[PDB]
Amino acid sequence: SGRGAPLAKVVFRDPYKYRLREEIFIANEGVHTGQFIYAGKKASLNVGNVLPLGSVPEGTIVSNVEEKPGDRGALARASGNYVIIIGHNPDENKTRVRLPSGAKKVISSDARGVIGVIAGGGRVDKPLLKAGRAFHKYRLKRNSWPKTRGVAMNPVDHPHGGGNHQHIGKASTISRGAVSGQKAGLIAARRTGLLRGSQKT
Amino acid sequence: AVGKNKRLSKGKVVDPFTRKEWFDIKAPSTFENRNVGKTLVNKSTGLKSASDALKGRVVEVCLADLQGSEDHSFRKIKLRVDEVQGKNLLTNFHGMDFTTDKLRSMVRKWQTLIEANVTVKTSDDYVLRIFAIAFTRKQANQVKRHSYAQSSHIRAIRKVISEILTKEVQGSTLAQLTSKLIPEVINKEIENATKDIFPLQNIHVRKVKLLKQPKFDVGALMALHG
Amino acid sequence: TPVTLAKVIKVLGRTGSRGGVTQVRVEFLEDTSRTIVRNVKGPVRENDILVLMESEREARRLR
Amino acid sequence: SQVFGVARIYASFNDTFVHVTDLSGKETIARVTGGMKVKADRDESSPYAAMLAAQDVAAKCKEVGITAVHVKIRATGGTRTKTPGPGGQAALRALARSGLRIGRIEDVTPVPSDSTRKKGGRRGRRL
Amino acid sequence: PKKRASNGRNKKGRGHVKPVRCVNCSKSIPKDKAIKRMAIRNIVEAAAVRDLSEASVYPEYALPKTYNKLHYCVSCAIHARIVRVRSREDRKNRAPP
Amino acid sequence: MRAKWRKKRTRRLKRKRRKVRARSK
RNA sequence: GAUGAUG
RNA sequence: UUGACAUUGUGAAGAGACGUUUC
RNA sequence: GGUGAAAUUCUUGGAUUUAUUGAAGACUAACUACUGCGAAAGCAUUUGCCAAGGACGUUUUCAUUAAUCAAGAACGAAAGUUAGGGGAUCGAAGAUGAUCAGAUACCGUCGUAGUCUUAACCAUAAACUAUGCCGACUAGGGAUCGGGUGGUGUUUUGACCCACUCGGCACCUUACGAGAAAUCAAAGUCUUUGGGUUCUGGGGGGAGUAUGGUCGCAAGGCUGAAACUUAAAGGAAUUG
Repeated sequence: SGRGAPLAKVVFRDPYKYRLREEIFIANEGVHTGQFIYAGKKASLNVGNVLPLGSVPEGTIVSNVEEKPGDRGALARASGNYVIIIGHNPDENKTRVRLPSGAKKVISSDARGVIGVIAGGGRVDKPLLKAGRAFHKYRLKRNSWPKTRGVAMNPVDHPHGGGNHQHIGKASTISRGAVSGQKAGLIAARRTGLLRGSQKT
Repeated sequence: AVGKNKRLSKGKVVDPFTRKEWFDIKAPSTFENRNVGKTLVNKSTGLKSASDALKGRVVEVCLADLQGSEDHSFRKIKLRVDEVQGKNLLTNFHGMDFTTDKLRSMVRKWQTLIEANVTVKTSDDYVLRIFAIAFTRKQANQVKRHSYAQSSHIRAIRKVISEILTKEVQGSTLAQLTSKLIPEVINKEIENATKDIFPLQNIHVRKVKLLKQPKFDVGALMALHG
Repeated sequence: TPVTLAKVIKVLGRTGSRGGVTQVRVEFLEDTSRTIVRNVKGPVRENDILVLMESEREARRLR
Repeated sequence: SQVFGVARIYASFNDTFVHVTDLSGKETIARVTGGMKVKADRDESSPYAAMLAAQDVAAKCKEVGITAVHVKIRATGGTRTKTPGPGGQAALRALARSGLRIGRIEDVTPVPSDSTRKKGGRRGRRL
Repeated sequence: PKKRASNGRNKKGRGHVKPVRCVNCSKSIPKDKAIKRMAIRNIVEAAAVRDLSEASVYPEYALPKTYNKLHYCVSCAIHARIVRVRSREDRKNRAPP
Repeated sequence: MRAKWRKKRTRRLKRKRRKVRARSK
């Protein structure tokens, strides 16, 4: 509930006493029930396996990458998302990875990941036709819907409120140093307007 | 122009050659002439050091000048500074390439051009990309005025070349590859194997460039200089 | 500055939009067996001697 | 016997570079262009400006200690002309007559295989 | 009327021929229609061959050469005097000069 | 005038007859 | 390969 | 938000001032 | 740096030029031609995979199953449209420097949409050979691409060389013939007019316009008049 991607329940075998231990993964595309999932420094390069980043070749696509070895997954957990592996630095024990946002990090080779992409992709390309479908989406997320516009409020309620016409009155761009109660609008904006041109990354 | 400058600076001298010394570049033992020239560098002041700038700078040198005859004048070699011992610099092979004039003279019209390339690793863990070039030649007594080859031929000639290059580059070390390049041995192997497909001319190993080097071991470099 | 002398050995033709610039080849008196081609401004024949203010400027042709 | 550098003549239209370096390319011995010998923009690429520029390189290389220089001649290249400008031959001539020995000569224009699009449009420079 | 049987180009048995750019004005013209010349020259002009021999460190050094193939559009081929208007009977001739 | 530009003019003219007449629909 | 409208 | 002082120790280099040392 | 000459512009806070290394997208040079393939539009780096096709060889097989077509259908350059990705170069718009009587143009510098890719539309071009398709017949010469036959030809099965043949892209000479001429081996075998078949035209304008259908998200595509005006518009050659 409240999550676009499906989960997967994988049960391994406790290596120190006789019992079974169940673990919640996030399903990658193509993972089906009855499949065997191998996790370790010496597992193979198949979709669904949990390998360290230093143990996979360049160009691999992984998901649920942990940003320090032992955090149990941090970096690609939304539907349809993944991470690419650009390079290795054997001297420093560090790997270069491209994130879903276009950023580039350097994270330890010992950190883990799962091979593939998150299931449930393509979700945000079907319009919500109705206000009632947005109602039920957020009914299992949190209280953030509907949204009233500040410029329709009174001056007691918001920096934008008030006036014989509905208008901001001052630049909507707000200094990063602004204190709480002042930060409404665009915070620490490097530019503004319709984005024309190349990414300019 | 001399008198056209508008602003000298965005705001409102010593002779640099008094603080440099010369070094002596030395080729590896694969080549007859061990001396190739000299180069400058700033002295080893406190916040710098000569070796930190000498390391990793590349010098291109004619192969004829390394063997003793201007016949080989159409092939060049690249050497890379790896260690600075005393006042001379030691270098190791880095690649090879023809001269632009030599290559362009070979490319005449009324003949088909065949090229091939192959990525392989020598027995001492170097990775290389070797390039090859051939041409179709008129047969003696030929009346027809062009010497094109059918694409069936070109596919076979390109396949024979590819296997000779892999076979000859692996098993041999990089030094052993250099010793095969100078006598132009491979160009004679290709000729013998491509006879029954099509006659050819201007068969050459056009260039070779390194792609990845094994972790630097001092022993390797000293072996080729002592 | 020094000045060098040379001797016309052939008159090649005429140039300039209006013909007032003859073209000559010369042989330097000292250090002979060096020849240069350059332009001249008045009537000229073979065996004439020309005073060249700068020696090493070979002269272009308008055609 | 001989101390060798490398001389790079970039003979474009609109200017001509003559600048010598060490055999490794990283350190420069002297750099002087035709433009810093003439007063008018149109004469920068002229043979005479190339000749004066090369005579200063030879003067400086003598005192730094270079007694010979190889040569690499260049044009703009790429999508551009690929033909040497008016002043390339003058610089090469001037180095030879200044007392500097000449080694090898090579043309090092960048040739593009097949390349990105060329300036000017589909109908060219209409002039 | 029809001025030429070749339509001013060498295209028979093909639909399309990829374009090329002129070396002066950058105007696009199909390869088969462009005027093509192969220019080759010594790297050192005739006047300078002697002085370069004296300076040559090596004895008996063979002069390199420059090779380039040049493509002209019809307008820039007329102007540079590479081709010229030709009489009717003389237009049919194909042979070089 | 040139045939191409006359054709264009008639097109930019039809586009206007096509919308003024849309006011009565 | 600077400029040059009209009767 | 930035500087200084305390929490605050231990071994190396480069430079510097009238052996000790501060960047 | 740029030009015919310049200016805007970038540069002592290090530009242009030189060396070493790295990233991104596009493109496929020279070899490249009166050469190849495809229904046309179109197709050019290597290798592997999937299906397809012409010509040739054939003492295989079927036996009229065929030619050309209103309606109906698939594909269809560039630009253009909708939604993701990519976005390096070039660059409708736009912004600027110069030229000029003006210059909202040509020229110099920036630069959005576009240019590239996936899914889905569009249905146009000097889409040209301005030349419909199938068939038979009529003149001379040589070169080239693919297949086959003979020459144990000659250098080392292959590559060449001579003759011959089928199918192609074309080319040189000539007028039995055709045409108003330019020119044409088809545009010939048509007043000595008939091999089969499909499509289009009827002086120049108004007009590929208005109107009604129909197709498209839209730009638009297909179908498509009349009133009225007019003695000439036009094709190929000839002397100035």
